[PDB]
Amino acid sequence: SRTMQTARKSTGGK
Amino acid sequence: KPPKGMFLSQEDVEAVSANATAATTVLRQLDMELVSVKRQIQNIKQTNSALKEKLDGGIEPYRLPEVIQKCNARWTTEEQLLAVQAIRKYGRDFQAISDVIGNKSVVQVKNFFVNYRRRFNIDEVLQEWEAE
Amino acid sequence: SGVEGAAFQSRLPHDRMTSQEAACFPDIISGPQQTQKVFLFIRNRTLQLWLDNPKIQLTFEATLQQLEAPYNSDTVLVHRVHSYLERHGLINFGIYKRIKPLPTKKTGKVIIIGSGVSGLAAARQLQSFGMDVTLLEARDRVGGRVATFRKGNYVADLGAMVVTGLGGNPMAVVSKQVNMELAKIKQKCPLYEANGQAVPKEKDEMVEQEFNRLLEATSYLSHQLDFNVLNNKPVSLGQALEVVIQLQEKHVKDEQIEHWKKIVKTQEELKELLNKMVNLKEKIKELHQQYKEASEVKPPRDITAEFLVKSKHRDLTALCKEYDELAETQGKLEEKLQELEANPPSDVYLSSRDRQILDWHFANLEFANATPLSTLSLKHWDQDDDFEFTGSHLTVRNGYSCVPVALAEGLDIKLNTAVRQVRYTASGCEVIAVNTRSTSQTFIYKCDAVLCTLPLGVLKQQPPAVQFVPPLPEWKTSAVQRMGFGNLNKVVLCFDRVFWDPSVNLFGHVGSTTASRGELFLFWNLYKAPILLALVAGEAAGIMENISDDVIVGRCLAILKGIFGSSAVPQPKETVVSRWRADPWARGSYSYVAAGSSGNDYDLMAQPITPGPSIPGAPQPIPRLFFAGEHTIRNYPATVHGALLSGLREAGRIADQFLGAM
Ligand SMILES: Cc1cc2nc3c(=O)[nH]c(=O)nc-3n(C[C@H](O)[C@H](O)[C@H](O)COP(=O)(O)OP(=O)(O)OC[C@H]3O[C@@H](n4cnc5c(N)ncnc54)[C@H](O)[C@@H]3O)c2cc1C
Repeated sequence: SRTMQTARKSTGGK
Repeated sequence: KPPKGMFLSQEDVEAVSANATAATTVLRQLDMELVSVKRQIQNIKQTNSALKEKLDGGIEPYRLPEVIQKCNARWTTEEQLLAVQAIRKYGRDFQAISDVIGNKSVVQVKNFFVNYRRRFNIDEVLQEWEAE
Repeated sequence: SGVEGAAFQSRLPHDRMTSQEAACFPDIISGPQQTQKVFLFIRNRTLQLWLDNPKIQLTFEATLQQLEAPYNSDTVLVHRVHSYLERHGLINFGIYKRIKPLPTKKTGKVIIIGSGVSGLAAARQLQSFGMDVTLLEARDRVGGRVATFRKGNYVADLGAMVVTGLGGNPMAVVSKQVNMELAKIKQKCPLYEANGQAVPKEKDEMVEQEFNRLLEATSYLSHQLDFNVLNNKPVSLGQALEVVIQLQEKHVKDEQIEHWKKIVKTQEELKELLNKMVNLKEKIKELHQQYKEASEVKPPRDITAEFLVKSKHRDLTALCKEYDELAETQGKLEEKLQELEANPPSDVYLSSRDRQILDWHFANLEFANATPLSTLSLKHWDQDDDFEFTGSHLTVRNGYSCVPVALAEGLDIKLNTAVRQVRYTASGCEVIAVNTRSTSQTFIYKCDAVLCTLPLGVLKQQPPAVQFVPPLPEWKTSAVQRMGFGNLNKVVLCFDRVFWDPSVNLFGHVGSTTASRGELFLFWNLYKAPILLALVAGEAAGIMENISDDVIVGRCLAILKGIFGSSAVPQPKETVVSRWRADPWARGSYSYVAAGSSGNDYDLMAQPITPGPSIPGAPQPIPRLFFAGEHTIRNYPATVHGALLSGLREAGRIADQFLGAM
């Protein structure tokens, strides 16, 4: 799942 | 509302996702039309290049020196006779008649139509102009 | 903000009562507003007291003594709140010192299948509630998908390694109880292309911004345009991204067409003017000859001959004036044609390099969700976003296995014990298991309740590794099918010396094709010893499991030599490659929200099973088969903390059934 992105965290669609 | 600069409409979505190859069909159809428009560009460029080649030198050997002279109140016989012929050729175009005589203003030309209406048969002269 | 921060750290709203609280305290929630605020303060204060010192048990006696007037007026209200929080595992969870040792007489018997974080967290709670608990584990170790590699001085995690922020995380409590060497991960992540040269700052920022714009657009497609079903099939995130990209390529072509269409319209406007000019130049030429012929009739003339000279003079100058009014209009259109030729729109939406860098960002998303983007639900892939913890992400430098090992203390765990069959009736339960080292050696365990923490990958197996008697109901098995179970792999490289930037925790490798985008795409520098860790994500993970360790490490070294230089990168001392899909006790990495599935399937996973009556006409029996694990918690799936919380939930549910509520 999305919350695990340590490197370059995505922002689009939150 | 979509993100600014991105383009997504209900119509465009349906066209791209209509079938398995609808996306590649739409993109290639626009690719062919881009080649088609560019071919037409090259065609008119070559047509215009030939037409510009015929206009070389412009109208420089055919332009006449501009001669200007002060307006006179008095009508000479010559100026009167030039006017009667100008009415025969140009009609009610008072600007044309003025440029022919050379030293009579647009207003003076208009007065000539009233002053000499009977003596120079201007009504008959204008009828001859309309008949052609 | 004191008591308000305690509610936040326990994932609760400080100023209102939850659904769970409404069930246990219906009198309060349906009552006056004043009593509710009294309840809320007692709840928040009790949590604060536990959170201030989680290394020792917080009793009702210690709670009431530290409460002030008028909140300590109602003593049975304080007792009800304390019991609620203890039962649901919001206070007194993990490893803490018990003030008065657990009662010697045990009530009820529970078998827990699996000794991962969910199993162990449930086991500790049930034991501290006074139940007889035994855990059955197929592996020779505890922890499950928390798996730490240890050889000599090298320590690296092959499973879970990142604590995803402390703000609201139950792992913050655990870190105050267990020595986890939590080290902050610096966000800075430079990307290096296939050649080995870094992506320039301007391009890197442009592609990332476009990536987030592309993601935002798929959300617009889902919610506003209702693009969720196509050809009677649920739309994936991958599908939606393709559609968005294709429509941007369409707009690039549409604006090109419109621009060159402005050129032809200007050229044809010029063509009509140039034809008009050529025809007028010929009329000017002819009328000039007619003038000069009349002019060469020398004076003295009669007045008609004089008129011919004068009228042809007027007519020629008028056409010369007309030509001049077309000659500057030619200039106006030639400069309009000059600026349009100088200002074209974009040639492409994205270049070959731009697409490759974008494929890195897609691979990064495929790592997070442990699955190719074509499997993710468009509507629901990010359903757990609102429950994200605050603060920096952290490495467990000690090795994450320190958590399950500490949770294992004082528990009856049967290692090397693979469950084969789960039997559940109105009278009780039978669990049939074998020794993994000697499969003919059979074990039977009789219990009141079974807690199943088998990974979703295991429950998916066809033919099954574990049989349920009677078979699981249709509503359960369909949820097992619909739900996604992803894959992700790690390559641990142990060196004698640091050849990389020691202040840089993360660096990326951009793949050549879309197909290989997740193949060794990201590197981690996290540990005290010289260790680099490489990820295999997306479609690559499943494929790279069929390739030997020597080849995978070879490809790792080739990438690193491109970035740092052939002489700078030595041969590794120790290497490990994880193969999680091949692992029979996991069969993948973690759950994802698949297309056709939703957050509701996680709730269905959590729902306990009630058997039929033995004798027909006997009263409705109690629930016997319970479920925990990362795949069973809607708000916190696919994580260690979610596994932890699922265990605490189920222990509270089992104790309510078998020891009575409150
Ligand atoms: C590569 C990878 C990286 C990860 N990184 C992170 C991260 O950075 N942060 C994070 O929060 N989470 C991460 N996770 C997820 C985390 O590891 C899991 O969500 C969590 O550990 C799952 O716990 P569980 O108890 O639900 O399942 P498990 O830990 O798998 O527990 C189930 C247990 O049941 C056992 N079992 C299986 N079959 C049988 C049988 N027939 N009989 C008896 N026992 C059986 C298994 O051996 C296992 O011990 C990662 C996972 C993977 C795979």
